[PDB]
Amino acid sequence: TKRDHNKVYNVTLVNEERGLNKTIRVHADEYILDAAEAQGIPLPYSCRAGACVNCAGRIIKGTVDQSDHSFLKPKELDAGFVLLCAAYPTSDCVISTHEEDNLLNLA
Ligand code: FES
Repeated sequence: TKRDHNKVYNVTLVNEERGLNKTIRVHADEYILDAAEAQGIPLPYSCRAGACVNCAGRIIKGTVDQSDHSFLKPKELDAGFVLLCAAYPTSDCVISTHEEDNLLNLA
């Protein structure tokens, strides 16, 4: 899938419990975690391969593409959950971080 590098989105990472609210620039062909790391923002992660839930976030605003290989169900995707290690922005976004436990609780 061709994703264009010079297309750049404003990705606001938010965590109310922790008082996090930081907006970074993320290229269309870059995973959100990898951008946050390049720009000095630590986010939770474990496998970094799309194959766990440790890096889970949840979309508040906008859109993302979750990589096909990611181990998220369509139901979970439809609920707004994202694995940031393996997701590309497709719009200016607001995403709440540290959403592992809420993903695990999704019925
Ligand atoms: S860190 Fe395992 S899915 Fe992202």
